[PDB]
Amino acid sequence: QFNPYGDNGGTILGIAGEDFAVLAGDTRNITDYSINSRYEPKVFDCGDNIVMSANGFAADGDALVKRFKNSVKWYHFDHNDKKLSINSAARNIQHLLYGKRFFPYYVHTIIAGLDEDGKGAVYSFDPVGSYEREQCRAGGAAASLIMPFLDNQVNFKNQYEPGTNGKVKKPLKYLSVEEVIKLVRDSFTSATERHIQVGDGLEILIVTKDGVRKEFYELKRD
Amino acid sequence: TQQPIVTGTSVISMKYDNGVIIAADNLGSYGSLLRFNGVERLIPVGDNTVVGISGDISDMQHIERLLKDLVTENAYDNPLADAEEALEPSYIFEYLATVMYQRRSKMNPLWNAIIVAGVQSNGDQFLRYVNLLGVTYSSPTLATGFGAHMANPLLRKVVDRESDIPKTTVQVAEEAIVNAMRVLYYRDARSSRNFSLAIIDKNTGLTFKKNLQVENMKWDFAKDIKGYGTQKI
Amino acid sequence: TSIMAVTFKDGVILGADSRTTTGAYIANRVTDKLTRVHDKIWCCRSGSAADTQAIADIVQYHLELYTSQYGTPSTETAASVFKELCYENKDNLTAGIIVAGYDDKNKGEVYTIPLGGSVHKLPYAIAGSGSTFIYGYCDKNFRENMSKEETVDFIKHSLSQAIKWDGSSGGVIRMVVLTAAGVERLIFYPDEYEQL
Amino acid sequence: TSIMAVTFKDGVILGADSRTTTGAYIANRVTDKLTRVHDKIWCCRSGSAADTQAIADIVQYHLELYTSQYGTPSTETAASVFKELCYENKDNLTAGIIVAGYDDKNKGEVYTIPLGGSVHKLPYAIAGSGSTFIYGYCDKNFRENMSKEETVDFIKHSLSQAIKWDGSSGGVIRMVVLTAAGVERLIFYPDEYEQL
Amino acid sequence: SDPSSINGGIVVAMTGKDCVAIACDLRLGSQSLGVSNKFEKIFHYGHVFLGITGLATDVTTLNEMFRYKTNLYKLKEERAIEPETFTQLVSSSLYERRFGPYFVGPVVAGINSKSGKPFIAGFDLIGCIDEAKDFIVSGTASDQLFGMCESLYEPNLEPEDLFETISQALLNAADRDALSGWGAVVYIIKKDEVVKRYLKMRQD
Amino acid sequence: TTIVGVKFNNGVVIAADTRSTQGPIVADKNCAKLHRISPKIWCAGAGTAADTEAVTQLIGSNIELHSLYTSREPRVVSALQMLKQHLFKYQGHIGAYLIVAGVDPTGSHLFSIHAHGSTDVGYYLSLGSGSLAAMAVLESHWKQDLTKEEAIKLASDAIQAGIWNDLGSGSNVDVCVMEIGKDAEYLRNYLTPNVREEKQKSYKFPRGTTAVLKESIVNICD
Amino acid sequence: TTTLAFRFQGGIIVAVDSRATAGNWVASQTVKKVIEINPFLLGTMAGGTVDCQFWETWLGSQCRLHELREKERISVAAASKILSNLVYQYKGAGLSMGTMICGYTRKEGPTIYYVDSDGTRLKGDIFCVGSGQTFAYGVLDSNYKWDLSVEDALYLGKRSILAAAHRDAYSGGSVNLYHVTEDGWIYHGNHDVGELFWKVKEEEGSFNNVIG
Amino acid sequence: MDIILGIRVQDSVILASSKAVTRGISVLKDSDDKTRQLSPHTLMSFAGEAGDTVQFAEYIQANIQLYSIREDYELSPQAVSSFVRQELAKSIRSRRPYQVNVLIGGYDKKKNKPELYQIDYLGTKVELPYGAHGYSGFYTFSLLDHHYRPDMTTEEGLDLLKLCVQELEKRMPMDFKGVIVKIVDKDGIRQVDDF
Amino acid sequence: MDIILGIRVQDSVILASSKAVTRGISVLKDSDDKTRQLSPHTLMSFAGEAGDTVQFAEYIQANIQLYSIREDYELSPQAVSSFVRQELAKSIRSRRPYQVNVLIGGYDKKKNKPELYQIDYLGTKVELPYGAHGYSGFYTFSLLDHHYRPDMTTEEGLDLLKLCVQELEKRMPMDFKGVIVKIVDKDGIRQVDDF
Ligand SMILES: *[C@@](C)(CO)[C@](*)(O)[C@H](Cc1ccccc1)NC(=O)[C@H](Cc1ccc(OC)cc1)NC(=O)[C@H](C)NC(=O)CN1CCOCC1
Ligand SMILES: *[C@@](C)(CO)[C@](*)(O)[C@H](Cc1ccccc1)NC(=O)[C@H](Cc1ccc(OC)cc1)NC(=O)[C@H](C)NC(=O)CN1CCOCC1
Ligand SMILES: *[C@@](C)(CO)[C@](*)(O)[C@H](Cc1ccccc1)NC(=O)[C@H](Cc1ccc(OC)cc1)NC(=O)[C@H](C)NC(=O)CN1CCOCC1
Ligand SMILES: *[C@@](C)(CO)[C@](*)(O)[C@H](Cc1ccccc1)NC(=O)[C@H](Cc1ccc(OC)cc1)NC(=O)[C@H](C)NC(=O)CN1CCOCC1
Ligand SMILES: [Mg+2]
Ligand SMILES: [Mg+2]
Ligand SMILES: [Mg+2]
Ligand SMILES: [Mg+2]
Repeated sequence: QFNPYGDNGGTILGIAGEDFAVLAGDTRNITDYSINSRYEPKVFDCGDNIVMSANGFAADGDALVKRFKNSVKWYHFDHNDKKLSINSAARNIQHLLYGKRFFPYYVHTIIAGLDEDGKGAVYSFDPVGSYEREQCRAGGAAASLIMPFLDNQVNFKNQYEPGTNGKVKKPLKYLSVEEVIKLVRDSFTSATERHIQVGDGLEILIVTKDGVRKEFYELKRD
Repeated sequence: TQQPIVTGTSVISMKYDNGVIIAADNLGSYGSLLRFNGVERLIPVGDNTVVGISGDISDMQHIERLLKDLVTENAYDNPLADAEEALEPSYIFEYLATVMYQRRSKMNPLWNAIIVAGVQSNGDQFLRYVNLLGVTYSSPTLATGFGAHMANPLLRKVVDRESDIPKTTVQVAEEAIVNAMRVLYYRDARSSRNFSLAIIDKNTGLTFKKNLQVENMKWDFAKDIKGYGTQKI
Repeated sequence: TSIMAVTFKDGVILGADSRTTTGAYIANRVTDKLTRVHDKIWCCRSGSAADTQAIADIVQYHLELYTSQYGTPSTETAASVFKELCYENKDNLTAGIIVAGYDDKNKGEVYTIPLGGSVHKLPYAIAGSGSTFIYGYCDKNFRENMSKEETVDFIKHSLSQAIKWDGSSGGVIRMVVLTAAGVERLIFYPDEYEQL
Repeated sequence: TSIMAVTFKDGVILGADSRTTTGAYIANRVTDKLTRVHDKIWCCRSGSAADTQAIADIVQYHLELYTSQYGTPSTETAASVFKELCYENKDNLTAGIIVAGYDDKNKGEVYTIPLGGSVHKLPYAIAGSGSTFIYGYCDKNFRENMSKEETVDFIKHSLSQAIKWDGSSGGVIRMVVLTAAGVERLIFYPDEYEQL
Repeated sequence: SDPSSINGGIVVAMTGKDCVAIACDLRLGSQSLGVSNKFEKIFHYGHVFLGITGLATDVTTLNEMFRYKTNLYKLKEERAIEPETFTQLVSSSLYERRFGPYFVGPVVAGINSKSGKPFIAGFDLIGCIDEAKDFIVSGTASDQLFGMCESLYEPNLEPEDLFETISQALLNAADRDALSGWGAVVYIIKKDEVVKRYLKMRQD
Repeated sequence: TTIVGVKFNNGVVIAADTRSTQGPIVADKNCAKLHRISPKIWCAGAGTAADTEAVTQLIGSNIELHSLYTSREPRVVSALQMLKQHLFKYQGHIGAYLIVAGVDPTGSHLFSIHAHGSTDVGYYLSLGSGSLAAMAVLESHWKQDLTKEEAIKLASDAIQAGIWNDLGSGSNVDVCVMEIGKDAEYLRNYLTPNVREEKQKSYKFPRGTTAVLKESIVNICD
Repeated sequence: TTTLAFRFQGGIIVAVDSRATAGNWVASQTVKKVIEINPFLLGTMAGGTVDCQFWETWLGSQCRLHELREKERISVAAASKILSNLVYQYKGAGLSMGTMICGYTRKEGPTIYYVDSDGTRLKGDIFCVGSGQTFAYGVLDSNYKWDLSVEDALYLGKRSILAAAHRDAYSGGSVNLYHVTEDGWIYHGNHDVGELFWKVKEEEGSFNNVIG
Repeated sequence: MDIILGIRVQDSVILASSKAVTRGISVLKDSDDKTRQLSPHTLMSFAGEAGDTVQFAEYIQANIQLYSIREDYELSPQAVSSFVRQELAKSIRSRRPYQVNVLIGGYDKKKNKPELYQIDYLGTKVELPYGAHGYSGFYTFSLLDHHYRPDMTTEEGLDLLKLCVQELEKRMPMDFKGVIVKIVDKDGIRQVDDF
Repeated sequence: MDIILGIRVQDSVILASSKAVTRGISVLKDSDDKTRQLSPHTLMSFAGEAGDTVQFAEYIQANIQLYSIREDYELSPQAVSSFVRQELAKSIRSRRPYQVNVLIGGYDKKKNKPELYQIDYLGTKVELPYGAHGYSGFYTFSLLDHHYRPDMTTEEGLDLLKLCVQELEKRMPMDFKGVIVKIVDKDGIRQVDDF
C-alpha cells in the first residue's frame, strides 16, 4: 500500500534574545540510511523579518513554507503593505496547519523574529497547528537530545545559586547573540555525535531590527 | 494507490565545471523479468534540459507527454520561445515537482523518481531531484534507486562539495559516470549493459549519446573461485 | 538461479550461472553453484543458499561414510540421500537440487529434486528461476546421445537465454564435465555468451 | 493465455491459443482471442476476459467514430486509444493487450500494452501466462523481414511450446494474417502442432 | 505493553580524574501512575557498582542474581570481583537468556583496585558490552541523557566538579521525560571512599 | 555496520568501521567489530552486536580446544564450518553476518557467513548496511595481485565509503592484516577521520550549583 | 493534563496544570490551558492541544459575533452549546477534547459546563478533566464544602492540581489559577510546581511518601 | 476482585479489601474476604484474574505455614515478601503466569515495626507507607499524599481509610460492595466488623 | 447513560432513569436527568452513545414542539412514537447512525389512557405494560412478570419500581447513582423528588 509520508531527518533550533532571535538548522537531508544532500537548506527568510522552518517530511515542509510565503504576499496586497507581525504570522500558520487536520503536514514548525515591542520571539507548532511562544525550542529528529540542554543553559533549569542551600534559583537573564550562537554550535555538534540523521552542515539565520543575517558552519559528515 | 508494473532502475548524474551529466540504462523490467530492452529513460526538453526518470514506465510515458505538451504550450503567443522566454530547467522542474506533490496529496502518485539536469540561461548548472512523494533536493551528485547507494559514493569522491565543481572537467566527470554505470551492472539485478548518457554544457550545448555499453569489465578472477568453503575442485 | 544438467554420449555435464541475490542486490556475482558431493557425483543448487549448502554438506558426509564401508555409491544412491533430506524436512527447506553423476555401468545420469522432495530421473533437467524462460528452447533443441561439444553449446546457449531474461541470473556460466576421462571445469564469460 | 504478434516482409501476423480458464477448469476450449477493432487493426487479448472485452469494444467504437470523421486510423492511433483506457483505469483493470495492424505507408506494426498501461512498439511481441516459457525460443528464432510461411511456422512452433508447458494455454492455435492482400484467418489443430 | 518503559527510570555513569560517578533517579511507576519515589536502581558488590534500568522486576531479580554470583565468586577466588571481570559476568548472564531476555539496561561502574583505573561499561538487554572512556547512559530518557552528557562532559574532572556535571546531566534529562524523576541519587567513587548524595529535584 | 575483506599477495586483510547504533542513536562511537577467533584467524561482524560477539567467542573457544586436541594450528575452514552449522541450526534468529579471514598451514583464506548459515568465497567481500557503498569502491579499484600496502589502502577506502555515505556506519577504521609466515597485526583505530572539534564553551558548573538533600558515606569494605 | 473547575459560595475556581506531552516526551512545561474567551468567560483545555486551542479561540469569535448581533453578552449555556454542537458535527472524525466552559451571567449566575469531543455536554458544580483527573478529584472531593472562603477555595484548586501533577506522569509544570465572580474572572498567578511542591510539603506537612 | 488498599501507621498495618465478586452482569457475592493469613503477624490481600488469586494466595499460605512448623519460628514480613516476590518473578516467565497482585501487611516482632509491601504480578516489590492495586491507586494515592502522616494511630489510620473508601464509592464506576478491614499489629491480626 | 425503565399502570406512565454519567474510571455527574418533555403529556427517556443521546432527544423535542405551535394541538403518544421510530429507522442506514435507545411515556387525552412505547436504535417499536433498555431488562422483566398487575395505582407502580431499583442496586456491577422518577398522567408530567 502507498505510504504518502516519509522522514527526511535533520533537526532545527530556535532561540530568542532581548533584541534578536536565531533560527538554526542542519543542512543534511536523508531517507532511511542514505544521504540525499549535504547542503539542502530548510530555514527560510519569509519576509517581514520572519524566518521559518518546517522540519520532518520535506515535501510537506516545503509545501507549508511555500504557502506561508504566499500568505505574507497576499497580506500585503489585501491590507495596504502592512507588516505582518510575528504573532499574526503564528496564528495564520495555525490555520494553514489545521486546514489539513485530517491529513496533516508531517512537520515540526518553528518561526522566529521580533515582536511589536522589538523583543526577540520564537513560536513553535506541532504538526496539526497547536502553537506557543517560547524563549527556546528544538525541533526534529534530535529535538530530544538538544532540548534538555537548552532548558539547562538558556532557562537555567535545575541550577541554583551556590551556597544558598538550593533555595535561591539562578536568575533568568537574556543572552548575547555571541553566547546564543555558542550554544547553537555546541548543541548541533553534540547532536551530530549521537544522532545519525544530523550532520554535514549548520546554517543559522539571525534576526535583528536591521534585517536577516546568515552564518554557516561545517558539521561532521559521517 | 498504485503498484509499479514495468519499471526503470537507477538514474545517475553529477555537476562539472561547465555543466551537468546524466545517465540511465535502457531497460524496462517487469518484476524479475527483464522484459523491454529499447527503453529510453532520458528525455530532452529543448536544447538545455534533460529529464531522467526511474520507476513506473507507464507513468514515465505520461510525464513524457506532459513535457512534450509543455513545450507546445510555451511556444503559443511567444515570439521569444527559442530565446529569452525558452523553457528553463528550473521551470520544467518546478512544474514536475508541483505535479508530483499534488498527485501524492490525492493518494494517487506518479510512481517515479525524477532527476532534472540542465543549464540555466545565465550559465548556472541545474540539477535537482523529485520523487513520488514530492520530496525535492539538490546536490553536486544525484542518483535514484541503487544509484543512490552505489553511484553517489563514487561520484562524491570526484565532487564532494561545491568547491570541487570548478575543479572537475567533463572528461573526468563522464569517466566517473561511465564507471558508476559499470558498477551498477555488476551489482544491480535489474540493470542492463546498454545505456544512454547526456551532457548539457554551457558552451557546447546538449550532447545526447545513445547505445552506449558497459565495457572493460573484470570477470577473469571468477575461474579461481571454487565451491563455498571447503571444496578444492 | 538458472541451472541445468544434461546427459550425453560420454557422460553428463552440469551447468550454472554465478549470480546470488539478496533482493535486487547481487551479493555475489562469481558464485559456484556446482558442488561436489563425490568424485564423480555433483549437484546444481537452486533456492535458499543456506539450505542447499547445509544439505550438500550432509550428503557429502553421508557419501564419504558410504564409500568407507561399501565403496563408490551410485548416482541413484546420492539422489536418494538428497531426497531423504529434502522430503523429510520439506516444511523448513527451500531447495531445488539437480543431482548428476557418472558411473561406468550406468554412464551419465541426471536426477532432479524439486521443492516437495520428489525424485525424477531425466535425460536432462533444468531448474531455478531462470529455467522458466528456456523450457521452450531446451525441449526443441535437446537430443539424446549428443557429443561433448554439442552438449556444451546446448548448455551455453540455454543458460545464455535464461541469463538474458531472468534478472536473478547472470555473471559467468560455470560448467562441470563428468566422463570416464575424469572431471573438467569450464567457465564462459559475458563477452562470449551474451552475443550468441 | 499464450498470445503473440509478429511483423514480417508483407505485413504482420497475430497468433493466439484458444483456452479460457476459471481456475483449473477450462470454461471455453475454442476461444477467439484475436479481435477486430478495425478492418486491418486487430488485437490479442490476455488477462481478464471481461476487462479486455469491454476495452476492445470501446476501442472499436472510438475507431469507428474516428473513421467517420478523419478516415482510416493508424495502428499507432489504435494503440494510443488502448493505452489511454488501460493507463487511466490501471487500478480496475487486468488487461495485457497486443495491438497489431497493417498500413500501406507503415506496413506491419506491433504495439504491446502490459498491465501498467505503457506502450511499447516492437518488431514482434509475446504476452500471456504461457509467453514466459518461450522468451528463450522466440529471441533465438525471430528474424526481421521473414516470409509469410516462415512467420506462420515461427508463431506455430512458438505457441506450440507455450501451450505444451503452460496449463492455462491450449486448444487450437488461431492466427490472423494482415497484409495488403487483405485479412486471412488460419487455424491449427492439436494433432498437427503437438508433434512439432 | 513495552516492558522497558512500563516502570520507567534512568541511570548514568561518568569517569573523572582518578574517580567515577554513577547516578540514577528514584521513580517506579506503572505507566502514568507514579507508585514509589524510593526505588533505587544502583547496587554494589564490594567496590563494583551496578546500575539497572528497565522492567523493575528484572532489576530486582538481576541484583539478587549478581549478589548471588559475586558472593560465590569471592568465596572461591578469595578476593573481591573487579569491574572488568564483573562486566564479563553480566554479559554472559544476559546472553544466557538470549531468546527470553531480562528487559534491562545495566551499567557497570567502579575503580580497579589493582591498577587504580576508572572503569565504566553499558549493556543492551541481550548482553552486548558498550565500553566507554567518558560516559554511559541508560533508561527511558537515554536520548536526553546522551544530549546532556555529550555537551556537558569534559575529561579529567575532579570528584567535586564531576558531581556537578553528572547531577546536571541526570536532572535536566529527567525533567524532559514523563517516566523518569521523582528524586535522584548520585554516587561519587574514589579509590577508597564512596560518597552518596540525594539530589533535590522537581517532583512532577 | 560496514565491514570488508580483501585478499592480497601473501595473505588477507579485513577492516571495519566503529559505529554502533540503536535505531537512529549512536550507542558506541568506537566499538570493536574485529574479533579474534584464533591468533591468525580474525572475524569482522555485522548485524546484531551481541550475536556477532557471542558466536565469535563460542567458536573461538571451541577452536582453541580443537587446536590443543589435534596439536595443530587451527584452519579458517574449521571456523567457517563451525560458524555456519551453528548459525544454520538457529535458522537466522542469531543475526550474525560475518567476514571470516585468516592464514593457516593450508594458506590464506577469505569467506563471508550470513545469519541463516550460507557461506561465500571471494577475493574481496563486504557486509553490513554500508556494504553497497564499500562494494562500489571494491568493484571500481580491486585488481588481481594486490600488494599488502595496496590491499590495506583498498580495504580502508571501502570502509571510508561506508563511513561517509552510510548513516549506519561512522567514526573510525579498524584494520587487521593476516600475512602468511608472520604474526597477524591488529591495527585498532588505523584511521581516525572523525575527531570531534573543540567545543565553543566549557560547561563546568560553579561548585554548589546542584541542590542536595542528603549526604552519606557508603561502606564498600567488609 | 489535569484541569478542574468547581462552583462555591464565592463563585467559581478554575485551576489547570501546564504540561504538554508527546508520548513519554515532555514537549512543554509552560503551556496555557485556560483561554480567556471574554472578561466573564473562561474555557479549559484537555486532550489534543490543537483541537482545544483551535476550536476554543474559534468559540471566542462566535461569542463576539453573538454580542455584536444581539447587543448582549452570550450565556454560558449558549456558548458551551456552540462548542458542543460543533464537535458533534465532527463526531467520529477523531477530534480529542475535554473542555469546561466556565463563566458568570446575570440570568444564570456562576455556571460550569463540561463539553467533550464525543458530544457530551453537562452542567455541574464540580468537574475534573484530563489524564490526572482522578488524582485531582481525590483531593478536591475530600476537602470540598460549599462554604469555602475565596482564600481556601483558591488553595484547594491549587492543591488539587499539585496532587495530580505529582502522581500523574503526564501532568505537571506549573499551576494556573483563576477566580470567576459576578464582576468577571480574576487571574491568580502562575505557580511553578518546582517550588510549590516543597513549599506546600514544608508548610502543610503533607507528601510524606517523598524523601524530604 | 478489584479494590485492595493498605496503610502502614505508627504501630500497625491496615488492609482494606473489597467484598464484591462480579462475573458478567451479576454480582455473585457481596461478602468475599480477599485475604489470607500467612503467619500470626503477616497478612496478604490479593486481587487479579479469577481462580489465580485464591490458588496463589493459598499456595503461599501453605509454604509459609510449612516453614513455621519446620523451624518452629515465624518468618519476618520482609522475608515473606521476598519469598512471594520470587514466586511471582518465576511465574511471569512460565507457560501460564499467575495474574495476581498482592499487598503484604505484617508486624516485625524483632524490630517492633509495622511493614507494608506492594507486589504486582510481574514480581515488582516496593515497601510503602500506603499502597493500592488496580484503579484504586488513581484516587487514593493523591488523597493519602495529602492527609497521611507517619506518626498516626490505628484509629487515625481507620479514619484516613474511611476517607479513601468514601472517595472510591463516589467516583468509581463499579459497585464494589464496601470493604473488609483488617489490622496487623504486635498482638497479631484482627478484623473490624463494623465498617 | 445505562439504566432506563418504564411502567404503565391504570392511570399513568412512570419512567425511571439513572442519574450517573460515567466516562472512563470517573463518575463525572450523579444528578443527570436522562429525559426530555416532548409535549405536555408526552415524556421521552433515553440511553446510549455519548452525545448522540441528548442531540437526538432535543432534535425530536424541537420537532414535536414545532408541530404543536403550527397546529395549536398536541400529538398523541402513538403519533409521537411513530415519528420517533421513523427518525431512528432512517438513522440506522445513514453514514453515522444515532446510537440511542428511548422509552416514550405518554397520556393520550382523547382515549384517557396511559401509553408506554419502547424503541431501540434500529427503530424497533413496541407498546408495552413495562419496558427497559440495556442490561436492566435482564433483571426487571422477570421481576415485573411476577409482580405487575394491569389495574395498579400510581402508588402501587412506584412501589413496584422501588423493587426493581433495589434488585438492580443489588446485582448490577456498576454504581448508577439511583434514579430520577417521573410520572405522566391526565394532569401532565411531574417529578418525584424523594426516591
Ligand atoms: C537464483 C539467484 C534465485 O533463485 C538461485 O536460486 C540462487 C541459488 C544459489 C545461490 C548461491 C549459492 C548456491 C545457490 N539463490 C539465491 O541466490 C538465494 C535466493 C533465495 C533466497 C531465499 C529463498 O527462500 C528461503 C529462496 C531463494 N539467495 C540467498 O539465499 C541469499 C544469500 N540470502 C538471502 O536472500 C537472505 N534470505 C534468507 C532466507 O530468508 C529470506 C532472506
Ligand atoms: C490465459 C487463459 C490466462 O491468462 C488468458 O490470459 C485468458 C485471456 C482470454 C480469455 C478469454 C477471452 C479473451 C482472452 N484469460 C482468461 O481466461 C481469464 C483468466 C483470468 C481471470 C481473471 C484475471 O484477473 C481479473 C486474470 C486472468 N479468465 C477469465 O476472465 C474467466 C472467464 N473468468 C474468471 O476466471 C472469473 N474471474 C473474474 C475476475 O475475478 C476472478 C474471477
Ligand atoms: C551497523 C552499526 C548496523 O547499523 C552494524 O551492523 C553493527 C554491528 C556491530 C556493532 C557492534 C559490535 C559488533 C558489530 N550493529 C549494531 O550496532 C546493531 C544494529 C542493530 C540493531 C538492532 C537489530 O535488531 C534486529 C539489528 C542490528 N546494534 C545493536 O546490536 C545494539 C547494541 N543492540 C540493540 O539494538 C538491542 N537489540 C538487539 C537485537 O535484539 C533486540 C534488541
Ligand atoms: C495532558 C498533558 C495529557 O496529555 C493534557 O491532556 C494535554 C492537554 C493540553 C491542552 C491544551 C494545550 C496543551 C495541552 N494534552 C496534550 O498535551 C496532548 C496529549 C495528546 C496527544 C495526542 C492526542 O491525540 C489522540 C490527544 C492528546 N499532546 C498534544 O496534543 C501534542 C502537543 N501534540 C501531538 O501529539 C501531535 N499529534 C496530535 C494528534 O494529531 C497528530 C499529531
Ligand atoms: Mg555515515
Ligand atoms: Mg474488472
Ligand atoms: Mg496445455
Ligand atoms: Mg507528574
